[PDB]
Amino acid sequence: ALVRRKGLPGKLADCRSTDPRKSELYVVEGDSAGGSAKSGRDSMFQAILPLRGKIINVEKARIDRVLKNTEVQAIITALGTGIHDEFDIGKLRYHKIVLMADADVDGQHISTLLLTLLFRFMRPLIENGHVFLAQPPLYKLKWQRSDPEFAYSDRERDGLLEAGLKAGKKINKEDGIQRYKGLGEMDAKELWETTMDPSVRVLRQVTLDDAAAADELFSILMGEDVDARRSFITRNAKDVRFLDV
Amino acid sequence: NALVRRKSGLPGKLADCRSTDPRKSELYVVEGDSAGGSAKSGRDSMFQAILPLRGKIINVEKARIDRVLKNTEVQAIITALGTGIHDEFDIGKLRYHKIVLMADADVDGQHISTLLLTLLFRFMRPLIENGHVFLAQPPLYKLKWQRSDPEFAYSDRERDGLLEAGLKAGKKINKEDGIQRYKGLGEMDAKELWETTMDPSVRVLRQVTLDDAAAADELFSILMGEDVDARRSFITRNAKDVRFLDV
Amino acid sequence: IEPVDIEQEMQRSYIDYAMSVIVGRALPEVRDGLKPVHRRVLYAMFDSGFRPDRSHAKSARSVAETMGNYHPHGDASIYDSLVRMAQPWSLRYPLVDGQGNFGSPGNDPPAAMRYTEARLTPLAMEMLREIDEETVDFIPNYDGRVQEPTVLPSRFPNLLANGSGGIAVGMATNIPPHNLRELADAVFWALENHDADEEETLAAVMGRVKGPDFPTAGLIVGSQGTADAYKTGRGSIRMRGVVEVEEDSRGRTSLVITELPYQVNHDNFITSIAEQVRDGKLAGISNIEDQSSDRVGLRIVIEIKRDAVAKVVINNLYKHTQLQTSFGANMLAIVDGVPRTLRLDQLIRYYVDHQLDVIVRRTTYRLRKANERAHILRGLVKALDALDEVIALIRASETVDIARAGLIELLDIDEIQAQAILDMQLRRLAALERQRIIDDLAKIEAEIADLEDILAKPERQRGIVRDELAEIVDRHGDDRRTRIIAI
Amino acid sequence: IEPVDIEQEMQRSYIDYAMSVIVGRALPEVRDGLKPVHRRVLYAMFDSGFRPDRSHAKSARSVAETMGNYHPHGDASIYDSLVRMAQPWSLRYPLVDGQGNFGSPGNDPPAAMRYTEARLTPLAMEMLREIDEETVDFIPNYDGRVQEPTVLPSRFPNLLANGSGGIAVGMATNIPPHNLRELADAVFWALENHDADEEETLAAVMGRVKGPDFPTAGLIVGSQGTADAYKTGRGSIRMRGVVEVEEDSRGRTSLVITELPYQVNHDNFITSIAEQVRDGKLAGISNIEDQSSDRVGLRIVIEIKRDAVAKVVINNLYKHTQLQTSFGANMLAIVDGVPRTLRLDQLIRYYVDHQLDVIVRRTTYRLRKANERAHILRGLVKALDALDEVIALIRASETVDIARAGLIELLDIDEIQAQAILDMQLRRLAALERQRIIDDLAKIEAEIADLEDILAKPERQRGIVRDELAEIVDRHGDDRRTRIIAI
DNA sequence: TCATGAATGACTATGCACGT
DNA sequence: TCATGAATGACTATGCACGT
Ligand SMILES: C[C@H]1COc2c(N3CCN(C)CC3)c(F)cc3c(=O)c(C(=O)O)cn1c23
Ligand SMILES: C[C@H]1COc2c(N3CCN(C)CC3)c(F)cc3c(=O)c(C(=O)O)cn1c23
Ligand SMILES: [Mg+2]
Ligand SMILES: [Mg+2]
Ligand SMILES: [Mg+2]
Ligand SMILES: [Mg+2]
Repeated sequence: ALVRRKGLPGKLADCRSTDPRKSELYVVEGDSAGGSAKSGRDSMFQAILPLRGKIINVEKARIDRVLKNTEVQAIITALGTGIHDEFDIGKLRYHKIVLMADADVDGQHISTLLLTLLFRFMRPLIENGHVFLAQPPLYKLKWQRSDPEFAYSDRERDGLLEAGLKAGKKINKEDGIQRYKGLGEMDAKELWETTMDPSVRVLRQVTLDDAAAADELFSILMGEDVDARRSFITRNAKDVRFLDV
Repeated sequence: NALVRRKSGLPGKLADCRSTDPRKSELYVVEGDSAGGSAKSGRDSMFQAILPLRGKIINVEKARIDRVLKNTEVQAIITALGTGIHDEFDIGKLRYHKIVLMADADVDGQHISTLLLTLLFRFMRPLIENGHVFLAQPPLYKLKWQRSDPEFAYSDRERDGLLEAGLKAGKKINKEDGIQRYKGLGEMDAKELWETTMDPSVRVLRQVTLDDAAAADELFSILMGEDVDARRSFITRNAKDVRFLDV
Repeated sequence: IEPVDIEQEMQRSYIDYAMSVIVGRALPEVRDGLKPVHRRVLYAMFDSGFRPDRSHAKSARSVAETMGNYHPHGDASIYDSLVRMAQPWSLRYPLVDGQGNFGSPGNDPPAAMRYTEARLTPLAMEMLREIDEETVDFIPNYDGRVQEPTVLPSRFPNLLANGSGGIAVGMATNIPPHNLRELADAVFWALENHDADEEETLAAVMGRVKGPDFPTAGLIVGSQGTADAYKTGRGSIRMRGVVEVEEDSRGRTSLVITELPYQVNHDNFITSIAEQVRDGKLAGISNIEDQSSDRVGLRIVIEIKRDAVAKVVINNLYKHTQLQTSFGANMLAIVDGVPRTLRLDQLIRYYVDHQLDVIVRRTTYRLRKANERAHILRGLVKALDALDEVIALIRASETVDIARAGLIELLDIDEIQAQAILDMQLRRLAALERQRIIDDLAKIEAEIADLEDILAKPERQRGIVRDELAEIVDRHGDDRRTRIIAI
Repeated sequence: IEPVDIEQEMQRSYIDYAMSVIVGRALPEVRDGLKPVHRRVLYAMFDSGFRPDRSHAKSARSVAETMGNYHPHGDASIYDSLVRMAQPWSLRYPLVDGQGNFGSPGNDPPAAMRYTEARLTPLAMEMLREIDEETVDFIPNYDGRVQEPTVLPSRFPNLLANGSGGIAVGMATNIPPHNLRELADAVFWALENHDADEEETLAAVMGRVKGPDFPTAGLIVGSQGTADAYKTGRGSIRMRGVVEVEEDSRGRTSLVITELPYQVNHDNFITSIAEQVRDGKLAGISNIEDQSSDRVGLRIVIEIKRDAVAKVVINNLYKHTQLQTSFGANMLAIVDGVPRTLRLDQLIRYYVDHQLDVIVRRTTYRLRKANERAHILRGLVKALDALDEVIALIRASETVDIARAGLIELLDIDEIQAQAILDMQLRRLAALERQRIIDDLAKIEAEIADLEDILAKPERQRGIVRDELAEIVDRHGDDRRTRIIAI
């Protein structure tokens, strides 16, 4: 059991449950999204840590400089665990660490930066499956008479639209389908019913299979060697669509 | 008497002049970072220094002294002027013999003027008595003639006058671009500020005079003091006749 | 260099600031209950078409449009004002429909401009109803490029409904919000009893407006303060939140606060209790837990000790926290460009006067426009009766000026009417189309008679205000939220 | 809960970021030399009518329109982008006409959004010239509400003219600006010698584009780096400021710096000299004085000691300050959605290709519209020849549809044409107006002939680009600023 | 001494590649 | 380490009147 704040980051909106096994930390991109997330959460089990700006690349940055970064300190402090050799999973303050970023490319980038921090400083969190990725909605279908539906892809949008029209439901061609361009555009209710409500949220658990392969990929993508990264992108971007076929 | 100017122990916001002679030096106290920015660019860096003020100045009439001295903007003014305050005032250490207050023509500029004048009258009164305090009158209009040099106007009347004269003279204006109206110093560029408020050969300055000190002391306390009722009744009494003070 | 005395400068400058702040910044106009920034934002949104019949526009566009045409000030504070008009815990009847993170009743700030969208609400659409029919005076904006409204039609009593709070110079206002349905009853009575004096009117209106109705619900304790405000323009209204005592399986008791008085910050409230228990000022309290959520609303659980009485702890909370707090009513508003503290009968009366003005001016505009159409229609009918000649005339004319000048002489017609004949399409020369022109003339002449009748009878004018307002209230009126109890 | 491997996640996410930054953020499109934000700002301003034929609009309105319709990002960084496009020391040929405080070449920041106004420049109007004539592909915006252009017409070679600098992922670009008149000569040659191979074209274009032309003037020392850039797509171009030695009666000699190389901050430059003298790494310097003003421009006076040689001090400045500094050219641009390092001949050719595409598409659009206009006019002429019948027919019709259907039968007409006759005003039945319709048909048929000729002859197409560009250059072309000298 | 709310923006930190 | 330039906003302090 562990004490919650009511010696931790000022930005942290901690949970009420003192059991890490039952607790969850939502690491959120942006104060806006973090603000509404703090409101839509279940304050019993869910804590919110809003991150401001692009996270520092720990692969490139010197160790001392990383430790001066306020955002990194907030993450390390809030997780409670140490880093590197002083890592102690026993002091993990949340057994669920959900990264929640925009569906846009900068959200993807921030994800890579956070995953890099975790893999290099706090790897056991990934190995033991404490790291998750929240999948935000892309569309909100606003039916004239029926309850609104959320879609997490262009395909799901087309499907739910097709099904609803077939079922006799109707939509305005003005209000119509709201498209989310980021978590910041959502209110508290919307975030709950799409990314935080445990009965409907779409989480992806980050798994670590080959550590040596991961170590190599992290160094290529996130390291200081541009040429290696440049050639890797030109080599593999051509086939990024077909990774799951 | 000469004193060192900062060049790579004075306020960071201060864009000091080069001349080490206060008698020839001038401090422009400017409303807003934007206006101060353009002033820093359009000035004559030899004799003219710029101190941009950010936000409404603290009312020294209402606030206790300790709180006033903790206000960063007041500290900047006191430090830049070089003189002390109250009993420790020493005009010999005055770093600029011309202290020009330059605020927007709008009502908030007027408000900031009253707050600055209150600071000066209460903390550094001799600066007013010896005529070191001035008020810059910003332009209100810029007439952009199609072929002729543009003219600036400092009132609605002058606008109408210069407009009439130019048209009578055969000049012409676009009815689109036309007469630019300034809503603040921040809307002006470096050149415009120079040619209207900083160029000593064309600028319109008003020198603050102090006749009756006892009467001034009373007016300052009524308008700026903690007594609301006194202020309320004074406004309701005299606002009706504010237009006719100079008739 | 011109000399100027410090006394002249100080007096002139401060009076200029004070007066503009009083009349043109901090205090509401009595007729629509709006400050300049509110009015300019709403009109900017309105003119831009950011209306409920279309999707929310990015809020930056509303701010920018307000800045560029009407309100010569900063984007930041203009956004703050727009945001406020969209918060259901700030405005009893929101004028802005916000989409996104607009903050909370606590210390959670609203999202930045970039993240939020916004449009006018249906009630705000009633603020601006028929503003384009010369129902209000317009004046040139800050640079004369465009026109802006001096006041809005305000087809519901917005000042009393949404209230207003403002710090000016030498004075300040603090008008609480009220229940629209109760206000309507007051207006309805004022319309029926249009001859009643102030003494009677105040008695009637006070019977119908039972007291302020806050968006945050809660409680009003006592009736004196409310009565004071309505009779004096000044009064202290005691507010309370709602507390419900809950018992536990162990037998422990806890206090659950689900509502707080108007304008009490939820987070400051919790923090205040927490700070008042650590220093030793609210003993009997065992634990403070905020069980609030977006789904259950406000829910502050105060577990008390076994040797503690619930009402004793509740009374202590009333004493030492804003669980009980007073609303300092000061009914100050601008009337005809002058700040004035007003009785409730005056606030209603002045609003009713504004409505009658709107209806008469609207009728005048519609009457003028109807006559213009009729005038032109009459011209067209003259052409149809002599259509063979009219066409032959235009054809045989070398120019259109020759054809026009000829038409005036031919049919004894104005130049405007003759111009209409020239602008006439071959479409309208069809049999049924010729007939519609005739019928339209008949239609409009009936409309003109109706309009003339309205202007001649103050009774109908009042009837229109009543019926139109009644329609608005039936559609957008809601239940009372703040419960009124006795001592 | 679905499982995902970290390698899969990292690779997909980072590649997606890298590719979007590369293609859709940091790097310029080769055809118009614009990044997405530039293109969207300019088009937003254009569509809003913020053009040189009207007064400057508040810059917030440009930001908001860009933000709300095209560019789904923050107001702050969009304003920064708009501002930069208005600074004469940043862009060799500014695309934004700024009104107010837009900063300085030193550390003086631009005024906030609220204080500034902005509109498109005449040259930016050439970027957008005839964009509404289907000259470029449009796509739906970020929410499908409206259309935006994928690329601008760019009727002057903007990429080479204004240059471009951008940091992407795995790569970066750094294209310097160039003198418009020199670029035009290269384009003119490319048009004349349209069949010339790459070797010849590169030689020709390199002869006409003598080197970069920076808005900040200054000097280019040597020719190797310039040659490398045009031949390789990469090259190091050594820049220098301008120094003028002045002597004072009795006093010492002083160095007056009146120009600095491209992208050297005036204040950082002065500070660098000052800090390298205090510590003592630039002996011979006695005093540093910034005599700069809005009226004399840059003027940094460096008084040197009496036992110091001016040329020695100047070389020391070249070595240890940015008085001499290199421009690291890397001619990287997006070509058909792919990043590519390009030779100067490729950059010109690709631009010329774009211009020809624009002219052909414009001609096609105008031909289609001309045919539509002619088609309807033919209908009108048929009506005039049988004018007596046209009127009589319409009269006897119960509807307009019966009148329409008859016209088809009467004159052998389309449904579109008959509708046009129906929509015709009696105005046009006057003699001169009937003649105007005839002559208008004749004019369009002549225009159609011209248009058809253009599409059939590549010679004319190239001729149009030449003549139109030549007109632009004659009007908006200026003298070279950066002086090119030998070693 | 704190809250109100309509007025008067610079500073703070990262990603990313490349050259000093 | 620093500049470049588009990308990812909260915090900071006064005026002003009034009531706890
Ligand atoms: C991402 C948001 C919030 O974080 C930001 C900054 N912080 C980053 C880390 N913080 C510890 C302190 C500073 C910052 F210095 C600048 C900006 C900024 O310019 C900006 C914009 O739209 O232009 C938007 N943001 C910024
Ligand atoms: C007047 C400008 C510049 O000065 C300002 C502040 N300073 C006050 C005293 N300074 C020592 C440091 C901070 C401030 F704290 C807030 C604002 C602000 O919110 C704002 C706006 O448009 O909303 C505009 N300004 C502000
Ligand atoms: Mg985003
Ligand atoms: Mg101003
Ligand atoms: Mg603010
Ligand atoms: Mg920024």
